[PDB]
Amino acid sequence: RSIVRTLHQHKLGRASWPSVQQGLQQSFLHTLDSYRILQKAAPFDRRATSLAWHPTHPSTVAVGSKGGDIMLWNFGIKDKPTFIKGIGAGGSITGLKFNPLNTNQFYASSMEGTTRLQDFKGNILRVFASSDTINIWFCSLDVSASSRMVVTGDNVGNVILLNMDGKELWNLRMHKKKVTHVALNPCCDWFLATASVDQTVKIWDLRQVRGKASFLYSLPHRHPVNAACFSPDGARLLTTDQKSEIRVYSASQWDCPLGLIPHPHRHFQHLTPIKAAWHPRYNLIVVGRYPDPNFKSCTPYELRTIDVFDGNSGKMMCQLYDPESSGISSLNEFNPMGDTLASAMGYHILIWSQEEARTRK
Amino acid sequence: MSYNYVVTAQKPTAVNGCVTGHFTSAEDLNLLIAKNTRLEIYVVTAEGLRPVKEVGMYGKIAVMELFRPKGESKDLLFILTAKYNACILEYKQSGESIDIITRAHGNVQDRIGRPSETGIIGIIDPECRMIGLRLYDGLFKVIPLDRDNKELKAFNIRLEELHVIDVKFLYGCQAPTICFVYQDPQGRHVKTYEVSLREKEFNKGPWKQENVEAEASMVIAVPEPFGGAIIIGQESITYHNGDKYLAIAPPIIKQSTIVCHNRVDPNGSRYLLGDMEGRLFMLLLEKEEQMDGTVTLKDLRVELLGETSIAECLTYLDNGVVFVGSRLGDSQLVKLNVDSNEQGSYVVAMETFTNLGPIVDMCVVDLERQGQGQLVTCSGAFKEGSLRIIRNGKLHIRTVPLYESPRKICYQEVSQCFGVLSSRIEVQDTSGGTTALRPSASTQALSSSVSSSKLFSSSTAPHETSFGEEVEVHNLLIIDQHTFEVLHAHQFLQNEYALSLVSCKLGKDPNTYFIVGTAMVYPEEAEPKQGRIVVFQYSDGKLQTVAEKEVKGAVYSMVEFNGKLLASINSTVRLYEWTTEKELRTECNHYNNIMALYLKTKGDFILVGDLMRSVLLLAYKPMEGNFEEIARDFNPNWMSAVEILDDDNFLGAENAFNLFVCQKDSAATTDEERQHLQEVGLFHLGEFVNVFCHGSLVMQNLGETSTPTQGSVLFGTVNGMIGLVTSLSESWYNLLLDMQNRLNKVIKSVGKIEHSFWRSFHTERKTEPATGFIDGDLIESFLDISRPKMQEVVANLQYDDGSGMKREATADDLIKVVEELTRIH
Repeated sequence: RSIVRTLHQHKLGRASWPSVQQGLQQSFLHTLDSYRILQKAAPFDRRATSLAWHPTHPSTVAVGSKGGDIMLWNFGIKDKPTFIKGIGAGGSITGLKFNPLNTNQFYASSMEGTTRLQDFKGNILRVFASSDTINIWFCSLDVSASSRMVVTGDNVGNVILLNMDGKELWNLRMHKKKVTHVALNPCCDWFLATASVDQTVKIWDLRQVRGKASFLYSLPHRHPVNAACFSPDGARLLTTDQKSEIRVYSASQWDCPLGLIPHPHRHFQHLTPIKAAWHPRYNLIVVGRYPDPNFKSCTPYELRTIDVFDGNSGKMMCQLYDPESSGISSLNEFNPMGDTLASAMGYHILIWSQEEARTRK
Repeated sequence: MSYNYVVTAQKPTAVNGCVTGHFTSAEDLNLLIAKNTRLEIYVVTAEGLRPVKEVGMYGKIAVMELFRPKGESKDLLFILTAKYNACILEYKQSGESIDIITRAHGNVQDRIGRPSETGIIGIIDPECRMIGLRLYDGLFKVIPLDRDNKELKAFNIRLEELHVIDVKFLYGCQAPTICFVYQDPQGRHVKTYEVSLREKEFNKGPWKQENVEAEASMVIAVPEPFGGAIIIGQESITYHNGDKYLAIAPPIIKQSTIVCHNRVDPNGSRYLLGDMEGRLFMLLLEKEEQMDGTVTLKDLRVELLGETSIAECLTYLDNGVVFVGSRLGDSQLVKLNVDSNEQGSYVVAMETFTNLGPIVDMCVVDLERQGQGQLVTCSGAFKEGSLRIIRNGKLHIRTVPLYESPRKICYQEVSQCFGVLSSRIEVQDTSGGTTALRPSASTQALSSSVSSSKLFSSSTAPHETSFGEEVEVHNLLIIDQHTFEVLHAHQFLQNEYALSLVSCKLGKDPNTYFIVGTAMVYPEEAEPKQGRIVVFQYSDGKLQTVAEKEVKGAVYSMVEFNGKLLASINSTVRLYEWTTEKELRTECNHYNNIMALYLKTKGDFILVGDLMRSVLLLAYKPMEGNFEEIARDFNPNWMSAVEILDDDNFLGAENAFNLFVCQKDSAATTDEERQHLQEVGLFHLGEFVNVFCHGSLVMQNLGETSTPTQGSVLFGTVNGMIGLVTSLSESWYNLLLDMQNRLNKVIKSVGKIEHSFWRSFHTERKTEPATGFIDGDLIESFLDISRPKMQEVVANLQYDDGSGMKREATADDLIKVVEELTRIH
């Protein structure tokens, strides 16, 4: 629809903002087909399990491993990135988000059973909770700043909710088994999402409920769930299973779904579980693929690659692939800016940014 | 450190809405008009329009509907703002005092939801049993019109139909019943539902879903005696009522989309329809009697009455007179005659009302007197298009009709003329190329020069073109600064769009050139892959092509930069020098952009506005001949315009109708932190800014410094609003903020909207209070309240007059302050 004419029409007031968003979605996809040149790579030891972006800065990123080993890395700096090690055997970090206040801090959840807040120089500022008995540990974690709340999930079915200064008035059990992911809305403050191996995903109202499954809404599934992530706008919930499915539930009547995006991301023991994600400034979805000979493929060619779908339609729009990275992209995360992508594969960190330009004298 | 003051120089003139009724009294026929923050109330008279009231609202009016609940002697008014403030208002007049009473008010915002693509829709049941709103997809919001619903509480009903195009309540239903058109994978359909308040749910409608034309676009609910519903499309008109179906397909309507409707006859026998080409039709319903005394539809006919300005909205007024409310051109009052005139038209214009919008571009020129700046805008669009020349003394506006779309303007003093890009629509002829649909400036110029350029016509894989496609013909017009006559018109190649223009001198060359950026436009390309920079010289009454530069993309921007030319081509920024041999030569390039759309410069510094990477602060380095990335605003913002206030302050406007101001990080201790721009000012303006420019329209008070405000940046908007942004000291900022808070404690807000809420920065991503910007309109509103109200406003107010110690402020002190502020525009 040759954008510039539509931009002029929008300057005339003729064309509406969403039409512009649609055209520029098309443009971003068009240039995303030129990310194919893999810019950068970065290794370290045992598998990757959690990923996070420095929100304000584009080129800095944090990542958490299988062995409690955290890394913080900036691009275009060449100053040999920042590292911190851990026990290395049974201390698998599993949740990692920056501090909204002091970007040189980070929260963390560990297989050891200690929800902590800790600096990138090693000093532990505070432990927030603890199991105090092994075979019961934490798996998931997330944070909200507008309300200044922290939330974290277990391997048994109980979720914990803390304030930024302690003051725990929560820790009722919500599910029967492990809670893989859990998340808060950024544009509201007081409805919550949680996902579980019980084949159900539950939407809470953290201020009203106290009665051990006096919840707000419950959405079922056929299989377990590996992730339940909200939108930036707040009105669209994404849900991603373990066998072959993606579901989109809306603000309007959480129960029924709008659309199913079928795509295989099958679970496995030693593999890192897969986590679909939004793109912050469009209505896109980005996912990693894991072929399945039993899935009814529409395409005759089934390769492991990063797929990019549209949210409110159902079908795909782009596919990223690059040899020398024929591993399986467990984690994929875009920037909050919209100009960069990071991928965490087993024992590998990949950067897919846009390629060659012309030159100056 | 950045503290700003924003003020209206000319309020917006475009009409966003218009309705007729009996609102100010039962006997009067009133017309109420909405201009984006302003509500105008007129009485329709035999001679024209009588102004009765003008008010400002703290909000963008999105819905304006009159209604009369049972027991009310005259209509009430329902209004919804863009920030979802809902209110029911009543007009009250006694003597010379006119007041708008708040009968009901409330915030109907949902905590979550995506606002819909087809925008806000609001409808009222004909029996005033409820209000219905389409705000979010998947829901139909119902506000029961009980007198006790003073908080305007509402309930949501699920809609299975997610993409609603239009909806209306039907007549002749025992319960409120909606009929609406929606689109789904099976096609487009029309469906109805009864509305049950007890269940707060839909029940099965009185007639089944029907298929309609694939481009059915509007629904009209027909009053008794007809009943039923009209479905309006692009090529057909249909009527549905139970077992009744009646369709006509008059070819006359196919040429242009019908876009607005208003009921003319109280019994529904006639309606008027206006299209995007200004054609005005009458649609007539022929009656059929029935044995039981009921009336059914016999037939449908369409009758072309004539041509008007491109209508945003229509209202049949009285005495064969219609008001045509336009946003793209001047509004009008027109007369409808039963017999046609000499040219075959039944339409006669009675009155015209100025619309400056859309203001796509402008410049400032000392047209009449040195130091007395006037603004020259490219105004309007298609056959309504014009140039407008605005000066103060409230203001005088000269109009130069173009009858086509102007795009950009520059001034070239040495030739004493202006260059203006323009474009017109043409449609395919019978056997040949294309033919224009009307005369325009580019077809009525004094002289013309077609482009003989063949820079890439050779060695370029041609792209075919099919029949039926209309084409745009772009031109560069050379316009006399004194007479505004079309001195020359240079037409570019077929499918070549001229997009940008600058007049400037470069290097050591004493000639002055017109520089044009272009793009080859084809419908199916996701991005342009070809463009030119073209250097023209004007001499002997004609444009001569001096030089060209071919590029593999659209030349979105060009700017003169320290005797060099900076240009933005698709993903590249390139700096060219003008050589002694009259050629452009690359000095340096910067690549870290997606699309560099807006450019401004100041000294050796460069402000870059990105499509999606909002802004970048660069410095040119002459001793290295290259670019350095100085800093960036790391917050994403979809820009629409930018301006440099000074070396340290950077102005931005964004697509959510807000302004912001960025600064360098004063508290930066590292190069990394130094690289971060800080958004230090935020303001919900409520308008879409297309252009900033340095200049002023006030007579300059030579030796004007040592003043309450610093700097002057004007901006132009789609709605024709003109505004000024200026800087303030810290003390003045604190004073004005205190004053605004106190006024908000004293001023009665229509609909009970808090000023802080209205001016609060608001997007779908984040909500935060405003900072660093004063709303000068609010400040100026102090001067119109009574003196006791002023005294209360300034009661117990500590104030430092001039230079000295602080003391109690009197009303006259603030009158003096605000009067001084008013003279800056």
